[PDB]
Amino acid sequence: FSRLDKVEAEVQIDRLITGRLQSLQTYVTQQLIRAAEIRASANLAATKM
Amino acid sequence: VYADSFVIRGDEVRQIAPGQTGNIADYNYKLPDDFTGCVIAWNSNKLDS
Repeated sequence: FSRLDKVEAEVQIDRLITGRLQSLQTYVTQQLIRAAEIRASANLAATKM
Repeated sequence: VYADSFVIRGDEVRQIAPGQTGNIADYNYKLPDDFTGCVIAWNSNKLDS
């Protein structure tokens, strides 16, 4: 924002913002898979109880 | 539609474009950030000068 012009730089930060959301998306996807696996084990634990 | 006309120094034509600083583009008149429209610039040496 500070070094160069405001008009040209916006797509630049858009590049940045896209990557961050992309990274966030990747992270949350992994969590779902792990949760599902844990859930299966949890159900098995219930059967063991 | 709005037409805003004046006469400016021939060297500093590019200061009309948004985001350019200085004195003729800061202390006199400046465009907004999200400006829509365009400017026409041409020489006046036979008539005005």
